[PDB]
Order: sequence, then C-alpha cells, then structure tokens
Amino acid sequence: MVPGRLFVAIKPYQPQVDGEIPLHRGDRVKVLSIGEGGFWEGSARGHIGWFPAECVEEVQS
Repeated sequence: MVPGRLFVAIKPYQPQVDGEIPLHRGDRVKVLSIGEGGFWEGSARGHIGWFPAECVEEVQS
C-alpha cells in the first residue's frame, strides 16, 4: 500500500511547527508525500503543509 490516497481528518489539530497545518473532523486531506515520525505531507482546507497521520484516517465503507 502506497500513499497519495484520499484521507479524512478525524481529530482536530493546530499548526505548531514550520510547515504544519490545521485539521478538522470531516476535512478531506490530500496526501502528497510521507512525513517524519508518523507525520504526513499534504493539503487540507485549502492549505498545503505537514500534519500528524494519527489525525487522518482512511475511508471506511
């Protein structure tokens, strides 16, 4: 399984690092590249930056 899929933010979070971005429950985050230490790099809410993978989740049917 490789990244680049459509993830959805399940846990809210705010930017606390250079590049990091905010998150909200129900926000469709678009992954672009893997981060560092369980982190991720993508776009969300019209903002491109880094964010914790624990805040995002894969689509569930």
